[PDB]
Amino acid sequence: VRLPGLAAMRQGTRLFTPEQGEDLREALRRRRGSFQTTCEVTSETTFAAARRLREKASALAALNFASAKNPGGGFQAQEEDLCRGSGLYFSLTSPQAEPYYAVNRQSHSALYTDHLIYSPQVPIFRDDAGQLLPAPVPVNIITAPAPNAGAVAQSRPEQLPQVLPTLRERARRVLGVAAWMEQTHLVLGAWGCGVFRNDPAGVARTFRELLEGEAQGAFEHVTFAVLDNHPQHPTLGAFRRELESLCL
Ligand SMILES: Nc1ncnc2c1ncn2[C@@H]1O[C@H](COP(=O)(O)OP(=O)(O)OC[C@H]2O[C@H](O)[C@H](O)[C@@H]2O)[C@@H](O)[C@H]1O
Repeated sequence: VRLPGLAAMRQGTRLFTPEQGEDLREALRRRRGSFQTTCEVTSETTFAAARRLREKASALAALNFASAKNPGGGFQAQEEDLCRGSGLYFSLTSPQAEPYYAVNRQSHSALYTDHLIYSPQVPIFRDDAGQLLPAPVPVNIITAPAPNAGAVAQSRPEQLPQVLPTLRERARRVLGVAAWMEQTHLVLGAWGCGVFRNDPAGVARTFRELLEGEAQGAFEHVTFAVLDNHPQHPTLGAFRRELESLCL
């Protein structure tokens, strides 16, 4: 059996190549200035925030903190959760999307490449607790690996100064894909700040410079769903301070 919605999701999954980084920056240009973007930082899981925003949102995308070598990352982690409660993994393994993992496997570097996976209308089937929803809710998803900072530190430390130059260059492509497919509502988060070991305050600043810069106004509403189980909330806190300008 195939679960409803999946067939059309796999058909519509498209790949964005490194050479299309130019056309993705033009897409930001055409969307810049469209809304008076309002912004918020919540302690939600990516899918919880998505469902919350679903009703009011015209076009709703979520960012998957993906692995660069395995669909679902080989399985705590956000991509592992997206795959338990939705249709993601059937879209990430679609034949058309395989160059993303193929090239990244040859890559030789823990910075990875600038392939992205857009998956339209990914049904969320289950809530955080693992219970089925009375009906599935669709959410478009953008898949991009943040550079593995921890793998870099162990293998090519001469590459550490390019970690942030990659995170920026790549977060601009994510927002590029999102403007490209004319999304109104984004759920972002602490991309690369767990298993991949980048600093949260660094990632959060990156996004900020983008949303007051090349992507200022490209989106109606951007939610940072940072799930942070620790009592003193380090990852979450960094996103609140570094984004307190934009949520006011
Ligand atoms: N369901 C969730 N929803 C929202 N935020 C979450 C969630 N889970 C964790 N966070 C927060 O997001 C932060 C980072 O989540 P991480 O999963 O490490 O993504 P990465 O980009 O660092 O690593 C990607 C690789 O790790 C995976 O294995 C992939 O398969 C790849 O192999 C966490 O600290 C949480 O605060």
